[PDB]
Amino acid sequence: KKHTGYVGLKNQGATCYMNSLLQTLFFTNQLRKAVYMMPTEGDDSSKSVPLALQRVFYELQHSDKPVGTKKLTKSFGWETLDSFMQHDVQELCRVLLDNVENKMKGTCVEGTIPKLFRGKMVSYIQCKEVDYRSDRREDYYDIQLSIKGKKNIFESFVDYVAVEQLDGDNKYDAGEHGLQEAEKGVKFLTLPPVLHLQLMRFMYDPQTDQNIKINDRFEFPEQLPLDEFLQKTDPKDPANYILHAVLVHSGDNHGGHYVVYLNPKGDGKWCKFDDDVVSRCTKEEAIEHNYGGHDDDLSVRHCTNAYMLVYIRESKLSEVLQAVTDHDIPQQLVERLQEEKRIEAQK
Amino acid sequence: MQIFVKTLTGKTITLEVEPSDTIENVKAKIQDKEGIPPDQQRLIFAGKQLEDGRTLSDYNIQKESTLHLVLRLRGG
Repeated sequence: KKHTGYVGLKNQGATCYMNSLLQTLFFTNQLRKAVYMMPTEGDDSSKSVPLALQRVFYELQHSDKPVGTKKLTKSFGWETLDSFMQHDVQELCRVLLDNVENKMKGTCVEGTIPKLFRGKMVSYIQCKEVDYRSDRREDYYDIQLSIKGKKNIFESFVDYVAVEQLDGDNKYDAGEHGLQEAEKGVKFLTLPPVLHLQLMRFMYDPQTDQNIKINDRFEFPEQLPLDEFLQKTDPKDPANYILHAVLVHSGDNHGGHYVVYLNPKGDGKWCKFDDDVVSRCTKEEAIEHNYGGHDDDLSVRHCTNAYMLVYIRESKLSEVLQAVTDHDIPQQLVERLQEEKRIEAQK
Repeated sequence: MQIFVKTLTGKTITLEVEPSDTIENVKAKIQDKEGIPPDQQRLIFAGKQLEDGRTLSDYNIQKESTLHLVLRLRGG
């Protein structure tokens, strides 16, 4: 009837934020396969988030009509009214991947999430007046990028790795040297196969206790080279990334709507996923149009823009976005699910 | 011990804390310096959003660790 090949997700009330994330993770093929692999045989279908994700993924992959997510929200232990509260999509991502990661611990797919999304950074501190240096390596699953005053993703990363002065009110604690003035600089040691970028589109205004969303123009490319920001680069694997998904937030955080644009196969063929409606779109509708900064405009167009970006490493693309067939789904799973399409029938 | 927090303005500030401090405590110390209500704060470290109730030692947050402060863009 329509031609996208993909199905949407029904909105339960205010779950657009959840639907955008789910499409985003469903099309992270390698992760979907890992989830299908989780041991859900002896799980209570009403308390199991892993069974709920498997179910949502299976439907998205086989159904020909919008998919529901009530069993998913039920496995979170939520009551119906909880589906009517708006939420931040990056927040859902942090909490969900952590939950699924822990549930994967002890299983054959244990460690899958860190493998796909976790990277490492190095923080360098140095005292200006005392000869003392100290490093700190830290993992990350996404990068919050500074937007204000930044024209694009490059100026943003340049800003992320920029050395800062640990001055006056924030002087560095050396130890036996006490509070000293120092410089702090951050570099990346590794960038993951799948890169999640959170655009810092906020600022807190003291005269309202409110977060006023930053709708300024901020450009991000289809192709994103990041070798410049690695402490040490690798010739056989440059940190060249390809845009996969654009999570778009519309409105002020006084009410908004989430939608996600993806090119599932990483082939530049984009589609827009707005809850139950999946439609083919142009590259510009997914990219440029979500740069933001359309002011003096008295419309929603000004407050509609990219919040979260998903890039996939060029060298990992064919693996991360590997085709998933029924061959990849466990008989035990398929059967349990089809026995449900039954049990919900004769009743 | 001293830890760091990258604020909304993209600047790194210091916080004096103890391993047993709760995330609620930390959010509190941030309100003092940045003036942001704790209920609006989201602290991200090692890919995890720090849970109120838990403490710094629960997340193995040591001296010089850097936390990442973000707000929210709620949508439905």
